Order: sequence, then structure tokens, then C-alpha cells
Amino acid sequence: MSKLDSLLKELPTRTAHLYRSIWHKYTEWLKTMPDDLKLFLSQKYIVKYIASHDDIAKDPLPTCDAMIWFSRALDIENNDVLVLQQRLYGLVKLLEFDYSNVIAILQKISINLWNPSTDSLQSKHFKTCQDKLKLLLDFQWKFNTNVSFEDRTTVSLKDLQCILDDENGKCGLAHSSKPNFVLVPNFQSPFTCPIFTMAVYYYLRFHGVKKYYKGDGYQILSQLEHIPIIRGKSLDQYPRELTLGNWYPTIFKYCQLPYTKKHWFQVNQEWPQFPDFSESDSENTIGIPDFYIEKMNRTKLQPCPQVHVHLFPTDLPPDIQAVFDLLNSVLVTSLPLLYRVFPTHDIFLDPSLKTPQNIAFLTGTLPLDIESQEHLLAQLIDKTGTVS
DNA sequence: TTAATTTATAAAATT
DNA sequence: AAATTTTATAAATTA
Repeated sequence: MSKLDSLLKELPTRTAHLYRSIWHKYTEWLKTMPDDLKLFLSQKYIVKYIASHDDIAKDPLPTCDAMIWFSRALDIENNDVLVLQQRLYGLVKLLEFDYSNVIAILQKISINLWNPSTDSLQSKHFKTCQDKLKLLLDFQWKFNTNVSFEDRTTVSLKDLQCILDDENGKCGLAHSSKPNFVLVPNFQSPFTCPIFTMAVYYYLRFHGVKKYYKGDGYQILSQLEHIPIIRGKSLDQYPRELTLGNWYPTIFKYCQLPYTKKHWFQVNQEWPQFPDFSESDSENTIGIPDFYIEKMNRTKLQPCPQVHVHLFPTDLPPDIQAVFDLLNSVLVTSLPLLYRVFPTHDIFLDPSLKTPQNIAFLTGTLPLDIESQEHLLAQLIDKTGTVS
């Protein structure tokens, strides 16, 4: 702006210049989009700019400081500008983070919690595979979305929204409500995938296993107002905090990894987070740029694979159906693998899975070659009847 | 050492 | 009809 130039006299020459140039860059880029003052600065455009440029992406900070300046150095609300600052700093934490460290805690756990026979475990809970899976989903979930526990219990799965876009090749489970997040299937590593986890767990929870464990029935998805992502004693409520708090060290112990409760029960700040915002498109999903989602779920975005087998119901309320079809595709896609690793798993005990066909497809082509998951398997402390 | 936050123990209430 | 989440309560670890 004409009246903008004078406000950089007021700055040290060098950091007035650096800004001048950042600006030229940003608006000379902005000539690249359809579209006269403050509107030019919106989180959307600044974030797009920063992430879309490697040169900038590697060293975002001077840029961010420039932007917070130009912003507050224009007429923009104080609380507002500071929320912008919040988003930017979040973005940098996101870009700079190396998951390569934390990852093996995920791996090391997920596997062991899938393993149907845990001998070294004399601890009371975790008798079934549904207990193991319940915990594992809570863990994989925090790990991927980095969310508060309390908030974890706030989310009603009727709130959840399936994302299926085959135009851009995306699929996942989104929540645009109070906690803001997006989950995506890892087809490269089903075990460390929270959605596959949720699929098995949900089959066990709902269908149940005939003659062993009562399913809850698929009927209650109507009569109930709040369907919790994982159920405690009561159908309609998330398990209590101290309960999980017991379940956790129990597993970390057996896995021999150090345990800090604050990490899993509260937001972890050294860790990346989704922004907050008060149905998708090419570059974003719910409110969120895709690089957030691919980074935090640590998997490339892929279209939902079409399966011809239905383990989940094809008759439901329209709201939940899409969700359950996603679950169906992940489950059915990755099940032959689970069968080749842990054929002793509770899921396989259902007479349904015993049919001549379901046996047919469990024993058919493998979703990926065995030699892929070796390293993963090397991470469990009870070797099964099948050693490879 | 306190505060407060993590765990370990004792009736109890569902499932 | 048994057992383990839940209440509840007290002990104890961390800063």
C-alpha cells in the first residue's frame, strides 16, 4: 500500500529489507491465484505459499515473522494476529518434525497388541483380543491425531464423516467438530494402521463372535444418542480415565518401553497438531491442507480400494453406512495378511469367516509379500507357532 | 516441602 | 454367578 512504505522506515534497515523482499516474493506469487488489503493475508494463502516452496519450507521462520509483522503492522485484531502466529508456529513444528524417532514405539507396540497369544502377560486385563484392540486403537489414535484424552471421549462416532473422493484419490475418517482431525488408512503397514485396527475391533464389537462373544448388535446405532469410539462397561460411554491409565503401563512394561502418562492423556507439544477451525477438494480435506494429513498419518493419500466381499452390513442408516464401507474395504483388504501372521486371532473363530469362500479369499493372493513385514515381526517378545 | 499429578488399594455395581 | 470397570480413597512420586 502507498501508506505502507513509511512504516518500514521505522525498522532496522536490514530487517526492513528482508521484509521488502519476502513481500515481493509473496505478492508476485499471489499474482498466480484468482484473488483489496487485509484479505491478502489469510492463513490459507500464507500456509499454501510456505509449504509449496521448498526454498521457504526449509526455512519458514523469517517469513512467518515478516507476515505477523505486516499483519499487525496493518489493521488486524490483536487476538486475531496472535491466532495467526499460533497457526504458523504449528506449521513449522509440523514441517521440521522427524517422526523417524518416535515411530518404533508405535511399531514395537502395535504388533505385540495384535499378537493373539501373549504368554509373558500374566496381567488381569487383556484376556481377549478385543481388550488388546481397544487399547491399541486408543493408542494408534492418539499417536496419529495427537489429541487430548478428555476430547477423545467427547467424540460421538455419529459425528464422524467418511471421506471418499476418487476424483483426487482420497479416503479417510474426518471430524470437523470440537476436536479437529483426519484419519487415513495405511495400506503399507496395516498393523500400525488405526483404521484397520478399528475395523477388526468393530467387527468384534458389533458382529461379535458366534458362540464366544456377544456382538452388541448393529441395531443400537439408532436407539443410542452417543456412540463412543471405544466402549467401557456401559454401551454408551468411553472407558474411564484411570482404567486406561492402568491398561497403558501394563503394555509398555511388557514391551519394555518407558511410559509417561502425560504423553498419551494430554496433548504432547513437542509433537505436531491439527489447527482449529470455527467433504473435500484437491488440496484440502475437511478444513485441512493435505500435507498435514499425510504427515501426521505418515502415509501417502490413496483412493479407497473396491472389495467384493462384505463382512460389515450393507443395510444401514445412510449416515454411518459410508463409514462402515470404508471399514469394510480396509478390513477385507488387509485380512488375508493378518490371517497369514496370526491365524489364531479371535476374528477367525467366527463361523462366518469359516465359509468355503471366506476361507477361499483368506488363502488367495496376499495383499503384499510376506518379506515386507519381517522387521515389524522382529519386534514382539512372544514368538508364535509360526516363526519367520 | 508443598502442591499437584501418577499409582496403588478396597468396597461396589454392571456386564 | 463370576469378575472387572467403576467409584472411592489413600499412598507416593515428581518439579
